[PDB]
Amino acid sequence: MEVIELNKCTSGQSFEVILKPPSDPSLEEIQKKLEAAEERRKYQEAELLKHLAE
Amino acid sequence: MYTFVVRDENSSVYAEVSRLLLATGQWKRLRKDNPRFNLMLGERNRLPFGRLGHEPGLVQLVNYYRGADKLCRKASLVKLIKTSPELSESCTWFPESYVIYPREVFLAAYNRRREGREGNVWIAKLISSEASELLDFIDEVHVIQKYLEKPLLLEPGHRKFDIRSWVLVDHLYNIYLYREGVLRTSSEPYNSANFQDKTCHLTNHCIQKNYGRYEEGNEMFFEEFNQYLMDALNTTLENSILLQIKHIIRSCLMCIEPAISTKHLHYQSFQLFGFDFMVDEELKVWLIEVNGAPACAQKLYAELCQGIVDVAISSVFPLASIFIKLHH
Amino acid sequence: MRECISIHVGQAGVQIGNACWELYCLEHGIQPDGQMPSDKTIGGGDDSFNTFFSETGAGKHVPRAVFVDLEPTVIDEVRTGTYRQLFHPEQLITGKEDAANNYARGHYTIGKEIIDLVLDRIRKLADQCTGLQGFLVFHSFGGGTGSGFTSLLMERLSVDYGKKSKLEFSIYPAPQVSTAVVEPYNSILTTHTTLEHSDCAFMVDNEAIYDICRRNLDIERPTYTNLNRLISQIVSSITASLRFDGALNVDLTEFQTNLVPYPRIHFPLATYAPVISAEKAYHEQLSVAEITNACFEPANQMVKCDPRHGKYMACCLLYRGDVVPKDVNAAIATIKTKRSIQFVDWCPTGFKVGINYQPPTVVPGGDLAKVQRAVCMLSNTTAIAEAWARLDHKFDLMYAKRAFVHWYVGEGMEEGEFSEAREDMAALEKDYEEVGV
Amino acid sequence: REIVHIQAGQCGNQIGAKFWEVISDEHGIDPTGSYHGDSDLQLERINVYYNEATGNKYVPRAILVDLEPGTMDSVRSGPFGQIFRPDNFVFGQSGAGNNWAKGHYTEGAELVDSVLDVVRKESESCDCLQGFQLTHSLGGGTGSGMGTLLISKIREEYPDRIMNTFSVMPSPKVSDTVVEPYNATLSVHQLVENTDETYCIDNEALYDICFRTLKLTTPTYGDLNHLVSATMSGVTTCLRFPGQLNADLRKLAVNMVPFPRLHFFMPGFAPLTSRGSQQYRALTVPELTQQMFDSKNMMAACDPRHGRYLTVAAIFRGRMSMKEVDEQMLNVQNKNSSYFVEWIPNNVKTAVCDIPPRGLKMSATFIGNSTAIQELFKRISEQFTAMFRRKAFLHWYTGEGMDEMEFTEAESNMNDLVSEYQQYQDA
Ligand SMILES: Nc1nc2c(ncn2[C@@H]2O[C@H](COP(=O)(O)OP(=O)(O)OP(=O)(O)O)[C@@H](O)[C@H]2O)c(=O)[nH]1
Ligand SMILES: Nc1ncnc2c1ncn2[C@@H]1O[C@H](COP(=O)(O)OP(=O)(O)CP(=O)(O)O)[C@@H](O)[C@H]1O
Ligand SMILES: Nc1nc2c(ncn2[C@@H]2O[C@H](COP(=O)(O)OP(=O)(O)O)[C@@H](O)[C@H]2O)c(=O)[nH]1
Ligand SMILES: COc1ccc2c(c1)NC(=O)CN2c1nc(Cl)nc2ccoc12
Ligand SMILES: [Ca+2]
Ligand SMILES: [Mg+2]
Ligand SMILES: [Mg+2]
Ligand SMILES: [Mg+2]
Repeated sequence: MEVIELNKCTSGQSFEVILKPPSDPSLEEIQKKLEAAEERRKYQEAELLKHLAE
Repeated sequence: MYTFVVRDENSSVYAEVSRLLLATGQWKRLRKDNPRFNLMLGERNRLPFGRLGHEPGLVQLVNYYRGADKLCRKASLVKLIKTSPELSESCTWFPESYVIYPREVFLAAYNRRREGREGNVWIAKLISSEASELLDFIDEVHVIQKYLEKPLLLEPGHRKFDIRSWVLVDHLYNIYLYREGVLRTSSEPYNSANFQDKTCHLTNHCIQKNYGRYEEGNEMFFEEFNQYLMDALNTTLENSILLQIKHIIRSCLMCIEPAISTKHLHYQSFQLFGFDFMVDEELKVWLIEVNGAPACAQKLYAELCQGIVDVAISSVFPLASIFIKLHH
Repeated sequence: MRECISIHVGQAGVQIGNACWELYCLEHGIQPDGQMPSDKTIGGGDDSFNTFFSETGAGKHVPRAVFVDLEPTVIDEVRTGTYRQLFHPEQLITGKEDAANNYARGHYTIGKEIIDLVLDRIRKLADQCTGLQGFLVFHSFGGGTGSGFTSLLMERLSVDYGKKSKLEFSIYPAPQVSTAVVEPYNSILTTHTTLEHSDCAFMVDNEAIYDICRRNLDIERPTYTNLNRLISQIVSSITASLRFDGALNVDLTEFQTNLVPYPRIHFPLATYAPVISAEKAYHEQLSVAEITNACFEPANQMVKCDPRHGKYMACCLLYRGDVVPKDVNAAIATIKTKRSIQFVDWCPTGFKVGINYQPPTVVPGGDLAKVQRAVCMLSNTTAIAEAWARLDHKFDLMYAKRAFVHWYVGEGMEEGEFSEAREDMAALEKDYEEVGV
Repeated sequence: REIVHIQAGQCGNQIGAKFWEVISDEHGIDPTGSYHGDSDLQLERINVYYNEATGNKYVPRAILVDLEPGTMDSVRSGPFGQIFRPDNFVFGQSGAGNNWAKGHYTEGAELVDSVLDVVRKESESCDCLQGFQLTHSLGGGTGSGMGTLLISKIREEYPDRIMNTFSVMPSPKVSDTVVEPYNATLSVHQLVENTDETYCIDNEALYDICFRTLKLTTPTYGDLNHLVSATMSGVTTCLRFPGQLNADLRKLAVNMVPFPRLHFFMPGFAPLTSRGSQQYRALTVPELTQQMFDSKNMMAACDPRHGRYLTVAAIFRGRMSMKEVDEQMLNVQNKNSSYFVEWIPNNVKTAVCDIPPRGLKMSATFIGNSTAIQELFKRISEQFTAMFRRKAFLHWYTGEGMDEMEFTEAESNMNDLVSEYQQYQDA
């Protein structure tokens, strides 16, 4: 067991033990998809009010 | 009632366990994809162990041990025995085996095998001599193993055989050995002159399709085989063979226990194993392989499957011995 | 010193934030009014706790936290609670109607109204930071706000703070305490949208916290208060290195470096021990080896799974209490011989240890007993993919019939986003199997 | 999160007046609107159903609609009649004569605009309106015909609010006229399209419960409304009281309705009790759970074993072990998992409230979205066709401007609803 990078202080200490070595969308695109969903909501509500108008 | 599901219709063993469970009147079978089960007789390939033990109000149990394939595949069994200190490279009951990918470590043993001028017959899975012939067969993953040239031959017949022992490991990791074994014999006399003709070497029930000459179905059970050992060799099955078998079964399972045990898991596991042994000319037992989904013999289906329900299922789900417990 | 801003979204996020900040104040000696008598640098300073707390001239220590919920009743309990003076009113944000357990309602419909307001309040805290390193996001997978609005917030934070790390504390859904039947939908949808915007995510299965409270605290029907006090202890152990002096995990970047080799596989499994009941009259205190050995029992993990049938990529041990390096290495030597610990071949087999001498702080009157030493293990094991398997299976059963999909499409979402998110999860499950099998 | 209550017609106002009597007592409000209670759980969500007026008075957010003054005068003279805001009384004079056409197209059309004025006045004072709940029968004229006319017009003015209804289904066992299958089929057509949640309260089930179970030889409408007001109190428990499940009308619809047209719930209640007769043994939690799933406690005459449960919601009221509730609820799901669809995981959610209903120490209310509800609509489609194949009694409707084609369209849409429920019973 190799104990490396041992650092000590008043609060505590830390170290590493080794046992074996190895063998975004932009703001424009966000605003577009948020408004594309609102358009699909508006369309579904329009088709509802048109149906209720008939 | 208790509930269970069946995800392997091809299982002859647990088909009889379904009938036995249903006959109690306290077990209701559900559909394959119903998650509200107590017991799962699961599939052999890609069993969803990750979805077990997450249903509130249901103690779940499955008839397979996750990770036990390390012991039930020929390639994995060799690697486990060679690397585990519990068994170690100098394991006296496992034949020399090497994993070959379609080498250098194997050629050294074969080259000294030619140097020693001793038997250099190796099996790969199919039986060959010398060396390089077997490799071309593999290319056209396999394991090569030392073929036991001096096996115990039953008389009359001069016949080869293998021994199958059925072992049950319950949810507490108790190791149970069915008192009834079977000898899958070869109806053809053993010929060591040529191995291309393998009807007398491969003792499998399917290879035998001279079949049926000495006992029904080429199956010699322990009652008759024990009497033969007394008459012919002045010994018993318990002393000459069965002690080594119980030692091998216990050694293999205790090795992989920390990796497969479900002692503190959210679900529980049991599993039936099929150990295949090879007895040589000096009454020494050799482990050929372990089987994860083994079939039984028709004579023993009714008794063994009844014991699986009693010891593995009813122990966790009680209702309203044929096993030898290997202690550890 | 570099500052961290915490963000709590939805009911699960806000109530867990209350538990963590209550615990932080007890650990740093800060009172409900924000006064810290031990702090001798009045009105400023760059100590380690200033990572999580700002300072006013009057001596108040204000958390660098913002609470957001699309509905007011949970945050209203914060505005009038024991720590009402701790927070400024501008960092507590509420709407009027919630997402109704609907991801698409929280992401598109209601989320669009309030996203610009939250980012401004977040900007207010960030302008007080001489060197922001990133954010800690607390939310649930199953909630309509916790899933929907978080994914929208995580998208925008990558835009306005492209150089900042972002860590998640997520509540994996469990039917024993879940409130909605569509939580598998919300879970997959938010994980797909957030996967590329999070650098390290600590999942917490409520099923695991529930059974731990039943098993080790003797509580027959644990409540959110019970769960959240235990969760805050784990979260406190994880963040303790940011709030205290040390050399391990001193910034958010070090969490990704020490725990996340592959960006997508960034879900470390957290294991914590010991959990001891305060009602237990007689208790034999556990040693270093006993509590380190407990880190490899699945019954102590934040997610129930079997690490023996996976492969490790990283492993940290965070000790709190009377621990010394000699006892740790002695414990690791025994455990390596008795347990299946397989590392991936392209990684060194080893542990990064951090020790804090101050024993775990327990809230007065809580369910947890005071112990002499405790440990939280952070291990990036492929076995955590079992939770994705469970989650995707429930997703597949419902979506095959298109059950409840009309509620999401009616909010402006497209049915294709379902299968798009599920395809990403199918890739994530495949990456785990590549690395671990 | 306010809810606007509407009661239309004779049945709508009689079960509606009884509903307000029952929940006012549960919240500690007297017939004069003064709160004289003891616990503060009674007032924490009191604004969902009540407006706070001058002098700390509570006015029900209720609107009373009828085309006759008869029943609505009985309500104003009733025990709790003075609690209702007098401006919310909107009534005509001619009545509807058990005629869907009079309520929907002619007589009700004259009055529907003044009702919507009171609706609008109550909605404008709302901090955040969840939606509406309507109480009505489907067999009469006002509550059936005008009720669905209101729902259509409320959905036009508040398209993003939840429409919930308590709908009483007609039965020849408790029949006023022969045209009830006509009015019900025309009304169910409207409910399938313009509501989010409908509680199917079958008068046949209420009669069988009063006859077979409660041992009442000749039940009255007062005996039937006792079961209704107890069920209505139980299903609205999680909306009126605080708990781990703090719910609104939208969350209930999101979690109970996997497909928009399949939103007709089987209400259930346990223990079944009759008026003026109190039983003294409190039920154990296993008994509450056993009875609430028993068909004999269902308020819709459908055999739940003839179908499968899509979603189930349950409420337990009283002081009891919530652990024992979880075990028993899981015990029902695990011993009868064939009657719960497997393609909706964990489709049974249970909620507990500490306040029990009046006269009981423990109670259990059941809300089931089962495909067995098709039996109710099949029953009404048979009684419809028996008359319509001969065009019998159709002159009452064609005299008000209706065409035979509108009846054919309603008959077809209901048969489509039945076959749609059958689609998920086989899956
Ligand atoms: N551990 C824990 N889990 C919680 C808590 N509150 C809710 N949950 C879980 O989170 C899921 C529901 O998410 P919520 O946070 O309640 O929903 P939300 O974020 O407010 O979203 P909406 O209510 O739909 O607007 C369920 O699985 C709950 O079990 C909590 O305080 N602690
Ligand atoms: N090392 C060896 N030496 C001698 N004979 C061997 C041998 N290995 C195998 N055999 C013979 O070959 C037969 C088949 O070998 P093997 O057991 O590997 O195949 P298999 O897996 O199809 C049988 P099962 O699956 O039922 O256990 C054995 O029954 C035995 O008779
Ligand atoms: N359960 C119940 N059903 C009723 C009541 N009054 C009428 N009904 C039923 O409703 C139908 C008549 O509807 P009704 O309300 O009188 O018509 P409307 O006043 O014109 O809207 C018949 O099928 C009755 O069985 C009542 O008080 N309780
Ligand atoms: C199928 O799973 C469900 C079912 C029902 C609900 C929920 C999930 N979750 C909610 O928030 C609303 N809801 C509920 N609503 C209301 Cl008024 N009473 C109850 C009683 C139990 O559940 C309730
Ligand atoms: Ca300071
Ligand atoms: Mg084999
Ligand atoms: Mg919420
Ligand atoms: Mg009438």
